[PDB]
Amino acid sequence: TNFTISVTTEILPVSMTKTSVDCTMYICGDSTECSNLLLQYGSFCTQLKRALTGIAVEQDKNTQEVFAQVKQIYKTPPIKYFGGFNFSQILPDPSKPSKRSPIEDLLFNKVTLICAQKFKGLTVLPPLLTDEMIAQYTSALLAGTITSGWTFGAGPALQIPFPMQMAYRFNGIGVTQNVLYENQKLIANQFNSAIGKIQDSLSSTPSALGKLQDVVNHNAQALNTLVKQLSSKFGAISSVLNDIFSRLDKCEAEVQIDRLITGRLQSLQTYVTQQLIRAAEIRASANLAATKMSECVLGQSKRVDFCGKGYHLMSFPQSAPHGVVFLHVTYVPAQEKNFTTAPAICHDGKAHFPREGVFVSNGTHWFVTQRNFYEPQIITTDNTFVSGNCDVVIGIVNNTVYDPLQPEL
Amino acid sequence: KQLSSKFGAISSVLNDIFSRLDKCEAEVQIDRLITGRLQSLQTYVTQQLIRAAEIRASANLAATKMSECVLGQSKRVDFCGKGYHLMSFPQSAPHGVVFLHVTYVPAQEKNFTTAPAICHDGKAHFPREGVFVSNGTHWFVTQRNFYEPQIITTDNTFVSGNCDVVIGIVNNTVYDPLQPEL
Amino acid sequence: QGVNCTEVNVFQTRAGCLIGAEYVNNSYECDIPIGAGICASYQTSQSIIAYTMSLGAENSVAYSNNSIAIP
Ligand SMILES: *[C@@H]1O[C@H](CO)[C@@H](O[C@@H]2O[C@H](CO)[C@@H](O)[C@H](O)[C@H]2NC(C)=O)[C@H](O)[C@H]1NC(C)=O
Ligand SMILES: *[C@@H]1O[C@H](CO)[C@@H](O[C@@H]2O[C@H](CO)[C@@H](O)[C@H](O)[C@H]2NC(C)=O)[C@H](O)[C@H]1NC(C)=O
Ligand SMILES: *[C@@H]1O[C@H](CO)[C@@H](O[C@@H]2O[C@H](CO)[C@@H](O)[C@H](O)[C@H]2NC(C)=O)[C@H](O)[C@H]1NC(C)=O
Ligand SMILES: *[C@@H]1O[C@H](CO)[C@@H](O[C@@H]2O[C@H](CO)[C@@H](O)[C@H](O)[C@H]2NC(C)=O)[C@H](O)[C@H]1NC(C)=O
Ligand SMILES: *[C@@H]1O[C@H](CO)[C@@H](O[C@@H]2O[C@H](CO)[C@@H](O)[C@H](O)[C@H]2NC(C)=O)[C@H](O)[C@H]1NC(C)=O
Ligand SMILES: *[C@@H]1O[C@H](CO)[C@@H](O[C@@H]2O[C@H](CO)[C@@H](O)[C@H](O)[C@H]2NC(C)=O)[C@H](O)[C@H]1NC(C)=O
Ligand SMILES: *[C@@H]1O[C@H](CO)[C@@H](O)[C@H](O)[C@H]1NC(C)=O
Ligand SMILES: *[C@@H]1O[C@H](CO)[C@@H](O)[C@H](O)[C@H]1NC(C)=O
Ligand SMILES: *[C@@H]1O[C@H](CO)[C@@H](O)[C@H](O)[C@H]1NC(C)=O
Ligand SMILES: *[C@@H]1O[C@H](CO)[C@@H](O)[C@H](O)[C@H]1NC(C)=O
Ligand SMILES: *[C@@H]1O[C@H](CO)[C@@H](O)[C@H](O)[C@H]1NC(C)=O
Repeated sequence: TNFTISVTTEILPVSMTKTSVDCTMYICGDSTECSNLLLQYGSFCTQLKRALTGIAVEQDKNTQEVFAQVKQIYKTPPIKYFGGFNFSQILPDPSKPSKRSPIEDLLFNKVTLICAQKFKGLTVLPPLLTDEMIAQYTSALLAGTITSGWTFGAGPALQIPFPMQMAYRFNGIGVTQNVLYENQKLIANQFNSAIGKIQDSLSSTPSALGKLQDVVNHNAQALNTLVKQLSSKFGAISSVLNDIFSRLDKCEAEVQIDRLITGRLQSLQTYVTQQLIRAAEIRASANLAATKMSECVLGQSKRVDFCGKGYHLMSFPQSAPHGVVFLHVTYVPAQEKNFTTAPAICHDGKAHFPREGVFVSNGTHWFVTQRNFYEPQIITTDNTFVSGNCDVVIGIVNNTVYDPLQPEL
Repeated sequence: KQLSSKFGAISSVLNDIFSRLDKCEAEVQIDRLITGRLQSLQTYVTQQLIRAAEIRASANLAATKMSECVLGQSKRVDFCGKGYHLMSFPQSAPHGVVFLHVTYVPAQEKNFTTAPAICHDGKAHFPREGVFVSNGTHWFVTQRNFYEPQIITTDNTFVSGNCDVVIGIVNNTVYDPLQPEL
Repeated sequence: QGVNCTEVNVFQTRAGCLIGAEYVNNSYECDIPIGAGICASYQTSQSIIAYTMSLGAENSVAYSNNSIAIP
């Protein structure tokens, strides 16, 4: 008989840090002889550089696929009256120095030496798309899904009022427009309460943004492990080539250099393999996030537990550091009530199966109600179709029907 | 080309090491070649496994796309192509598949004036399918995807409640098909 | 990459600094990526130019609470 509108937040990683690893500087810097031996050792450096270049290209393509999905950039109107809705939390604020929303301003503040790694041949390439471009894409997506609904996802954008779009979504999930057009203020208040509650939950609990923090911590731990593995001795007399060059002559240091490379290149290959596995996992997560964006942001999906738990209505995308944040607005009914039901009734020798819903009774009279909402309506011939007789239907009950042509006579 | 590398040995071919060096002292050279040739083989197998996993994921996605766009009609947005997809043509490709998605893209937009509901005499008439639009003089019932002007009747509108809580109501009349009979 | 031109048609970006390419204020659909919202392209005489990315075609939607558009 009632409902509770709640907002569910889903965090999905999109991309990671693009790292380019030097060969000569990481293995043995300022050493011409070590570079000579290294080249003889083979062409591992070209393969590793190609692998990291392909990883960076894959991450770049993933970012462009997940975020850059609309051909045109839309702009919100200056004055906002979306049927009395508090959309200022998700809309960009011109008062802030950045174009990110205050929800996004809380989002980037919950996600966290580089010179030592930069010196030893480990460089982090900056992402191709800046945060401003991602924020502009998010604002364009929000403007498209608010001021035009889901029509902009398929083709050109068609303007439509927000209550009219909400009624379209209710008709998509099977709820009539009577519930929206009779309880619009209650729905707006419930949405505002859910937005405030999820904002307070995001502010109070920092453990919600865990996957992006886990990815960042894993990358930092891998870099620190690589540095400490550079610090390893690898069974030689010393862990630095300068000491071996100063102590040993080159012919006697040939074996020590060979023992260093056999193991330093192995650590490089292990790091490349771990980065490839992490990139494959990030690619799967980014494909899932792009599918979720295209099937919840650009339209309404009837699939259960894909666009959030419950009857999904719409999702608001949010920009996140190295990821995306979805605000799934779902329809959760409440305030249940027991009733007495029958599968079919027959008035005079012929069954009258309902077109939509089932027949329910409060104890004395039978009425026609919908599947999700309790709207008592009189039984007529408009919502019931006749087929056969009530001789093979199990659980039949005798009742009368109302004919609109009867008062005419 | 990695087979052509010396890999820390004096030669890149085992025949030269066999001819020049006797077997006992060439044990070290053969072991140094193997430690590195087996590692290159393991790296090649690992790269092939990663590529095969990526190809397997792509093939699973392609099979799902075939089963949900060719064998049936999917209501999922931007899965069977951009726009309102109808039916797709599978095609043969070298080491791959080609999908010819046929989509429905509307065009030639036209502005109109719309209302959430219309009540005739104290009772609201919400439409079943389509919405009320007006060109300036009269209101008509057209569907969402196409502009099909139809007169408002009681067949496509259901009566529920009164027009006292509906925001943006407008006063208009309706056509009753039983009225010309009387 | 990561090296300023001070330590080394000169333009600097977040990734570093580049030479041989001029800067164009107008933003088009770029082809060759550079980094941090910058691109490079070969346009008109003919020379390599650098410019920021176009986010997309500008299209402002007029929102009203009593109007709709149907194709
Ligand atoms: C919808 O909610 C927003 C909250 O983000 C409202 O903005 C605040 O409104 C109150 C009262 O109107 C002011 O005291 C605050 O200063 C506003 N916030 C800021 C940051 O300026 C917005 O007014 C609401 N919309 C309505 C009530 O129509
Ligand atoms: C359906 O639920 C809503 C919210 O859960 C109820 O609205 C509340 O009504 C009480 C009673 O006056 C108020 O004190 C609250 O402030 C309301 N909350 C909101 C968010 O509007 C509503 O009354 C319920 N309807 C029925 C028939 O039980
Ligand atoms: C079930 O609901 C119906 C509809 O509200 C009830 O019928 C009404 O009952 C009241 C109280 O006796 C009468 O004043 C109305 O005239 C009745 N309306 C109709 C259309 O018959 C019915 O009483 C309810 N039954 C139970 C057991 O609660
Ligand atoms: C609904 O009404 C019909 C007809 O009045 C009932 O059918 C009768 O059931 C009795 C009980 O066995 C038989 O003796 C009659 O011969 C039946 N008549 C006909 C015409 O079939 C039926 O039982 C009623 N159902 C309920 C649930 O009350
Ligand atoms: C709005 O549309 C209606 C129906 O298409 C137009 O009404 C028609 O007007 C022509 C012009 O005189 C008449 O010949 C038709 O008989 C009318 N049809 C009906 C059903 O009334 C109306 O003129 C249009 N208004 C505007 C401003 O374009
Ligand atoms: C549709 O017509 C009804 C009936 O004339 C209008 O209701 C009147 O509204 C005025 C202004 O509030 C009141 O002073 C009258 O007492 C109302 N009469 C009745 C019978 O309710 C209604 O306002 C009209 N709606 C529109 C949108 O024009
Ligand atoms: C309906 O009655 C059953 C008892 O048979 C009870 O267990 C159930 O909780 C009732 N439903 C509601 C919504 O209270
Ligand atoms: C429900 O099941 C019980 C137990 O078998 C049975 O006695 C009763 O007649 C059934 N009711 C209907 C309407 O079929
Ligand atoms: C409808 O009018 C608005 C101005 O209110 C305009 O921005 C829009 O382009 C118009 N659409 C059509 C299809 O004429
Ligand atoms: C649309 O919004 C404007 C601005 O608040 C308001 O004046 C107008 O009455 C609204 N129209 C309807 C039909 O609600
Ligand atoms: C290079 O140095 C100048 C002078 O301080 C500075 O303005 C500029 O940002 C630097 N560029 C880079 C890429 O560090």
